[PDB]
Amino acid sequence: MNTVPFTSAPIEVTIGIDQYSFNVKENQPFHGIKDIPIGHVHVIHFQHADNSSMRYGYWFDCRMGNFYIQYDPKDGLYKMMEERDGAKFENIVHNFKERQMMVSYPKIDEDDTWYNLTEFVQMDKIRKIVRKDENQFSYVDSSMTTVQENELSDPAHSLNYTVINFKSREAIRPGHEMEDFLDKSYYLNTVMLQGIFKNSSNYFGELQFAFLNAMFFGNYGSSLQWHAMIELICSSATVPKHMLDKLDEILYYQIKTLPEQYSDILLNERVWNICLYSSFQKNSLHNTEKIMENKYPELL
Amino acid sequence: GAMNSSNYAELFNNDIKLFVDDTNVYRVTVHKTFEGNVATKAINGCIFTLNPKTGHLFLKIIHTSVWAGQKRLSQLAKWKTAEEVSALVRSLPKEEQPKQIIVTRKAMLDPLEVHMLDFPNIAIRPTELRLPFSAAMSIDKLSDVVMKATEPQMVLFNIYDDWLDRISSYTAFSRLTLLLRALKTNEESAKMILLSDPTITIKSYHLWPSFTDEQWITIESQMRDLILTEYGRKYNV
Ligand SMILES: COc1cc(CN2[C@H](c3ccnc(OC)c3)N[C@@H](c3ccnc(OC)c3)[C@@H]2c2ccnc(OC)c2)ccn1
Repeated sequence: MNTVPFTSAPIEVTIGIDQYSFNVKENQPFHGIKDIPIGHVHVIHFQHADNSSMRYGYWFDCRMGNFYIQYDPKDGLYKMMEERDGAKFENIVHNFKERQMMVSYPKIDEDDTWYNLTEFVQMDKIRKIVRKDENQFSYVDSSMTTVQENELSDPAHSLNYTVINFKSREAIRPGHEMEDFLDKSYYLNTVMLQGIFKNSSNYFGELQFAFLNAMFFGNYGSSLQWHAMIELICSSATVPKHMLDKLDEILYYQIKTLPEQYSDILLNERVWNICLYSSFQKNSLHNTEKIMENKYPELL
Repeated sequence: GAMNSSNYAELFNNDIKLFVDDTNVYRVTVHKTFEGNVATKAINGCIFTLNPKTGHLFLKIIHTSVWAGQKRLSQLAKWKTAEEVSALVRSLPKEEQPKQIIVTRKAMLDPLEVHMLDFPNIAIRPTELRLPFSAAMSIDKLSDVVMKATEPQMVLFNIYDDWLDRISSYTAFSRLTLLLRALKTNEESAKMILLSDPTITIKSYHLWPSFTDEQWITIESQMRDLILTEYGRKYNV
């Protein structure tokens, strides 16, 4: 179990760690988060009490270094940083635990939610979507735009998701216009899985990362990407059977963890009714279908 | 954007554009089987592709053989239409290719867009207009060539005959739409109106009678009267 210490908490802020969040008052004695489970990526995010706009946060993996938070009063935000000096870090963390000023990552033992939401998410893949290679952690926020979004403006601050476009040459083979548009199996299986992603685990990882950026930051372009990767599978007649079963589990926990009062903007009516009720895979998402019906029967 | 009564005169500017109507591509009679079930029998169809500027009617004849052994034929018909329109554009020299294609039914948008992926600078547009192009098979010469075809064909018609020598594209288009609207609402009376006077004839390469300017006015008036009456009957007004 690892620790993300905080230098101080000078401004009133709602802090999140994965699917948990805590309210911290201006200059409240707060020096970080302990007992963070090793073996998964994590995200630590922020919403200032004064500006409900711009949620922001950092994706990180504690196996990849020692990381801490410090408020920057010039740039006006809580910044993640890496401590290279291991002994300086152990000592900061020990002093803060001894004075019991750290909150404990509050994992229920029976609960696999975070694992289920991040099963396929790798930090090495996050870092290729969020390009900033001088740091081992990745910044994301509400307003960042995606590469596809930027085609239709600052590239350093883009989310480099894989571009999916059903009405593109990449998606439609010459001579197979109707076939490839009504049955996206060749685009899913040959172009994306074999060509670009290499395997389904990387595909599932980007899909999972997109959903989480949409949920935690209200990032609209991540939400477009998530729905797009769902719809590409649902609109393929020919999907490996292991992928469909895993997709059903993935979507189930995403739908289970979503804030109930956010389903209006985060969930796209057309994609879901199509995937669940018209698509080739309308009958392969039993669990996802059951939780959507019992929880958002209005959407459908 | 979408084409409507506000941006109507755009059809007659000097940007090449085509209307595409797919209503008569897939045509069936419906009949009873020996066992008392219902089956369809297809007949020859056509894509109606019209330059509203010159009068060119690129009529692509859709032979019943294109449906043989195929399923979901009303959906295929839309893709076949898009395939044939795209092939036509490819066959044309660059300076003859349209800058816009306006489809009369929105279901054609995605099939055409997909088939035209190679022409990113051709705009594909729907329209809010209720154009009467479905009535094209009420034009005797066009119906005849479609029904007699024994193979796929493309026949180039001048749907304005020689009108542009005397009137503008705008006025020619309005005359065409008025004739087709009349044929669509009451084919019998519409055709009675056009052929009542045996002294008026149709030029061998032309679709409509040789009316003088004043006869066209009388005809155009008779066609309006027809279209209004039929409307009273329709609704009870
Ligand atoms: C591929 O196009 C064609 C066209 C036709 C032949 N058409 C037709 C046409 C007209 C009427 N009935 C038809 O009943 C088969 C076919 N359109 C003609 C035409 C008219 C105006 N501009 C035109 O183009 C700008 C064309 C032309 C034709 C044939 C015979 N006589 C003509 O006389 C001078 C002219 C036949 C076969 N192939």
